Amino acid sequence: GTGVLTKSNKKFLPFQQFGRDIVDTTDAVRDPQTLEILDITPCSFGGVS
Amino acid sequence: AQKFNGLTVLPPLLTDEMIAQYTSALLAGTITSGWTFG
Repeated sequence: GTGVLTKSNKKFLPFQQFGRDIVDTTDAVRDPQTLEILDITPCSFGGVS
Repeated sequence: AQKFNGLTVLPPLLTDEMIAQYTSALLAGTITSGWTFG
């Protein structure tokens, strides 16, 4: 995907590699080498008038 | 999913303060001048 990765304040169980919100989109991943949990923020977008 | 996937919510043109000001004007008009300001 595409996004901005930041340090997460979420606590994942050791099994879980990524998470999802109520609308089933991905919003967090576990780095496969360091096991740190990172939040994914979509890159800014919007309309232009 | 701050703005989901291309779905943007737009603000109203009249803010809550501006609507409150219209309501205040309507109340002041009715209370001090009754039916004549309409």
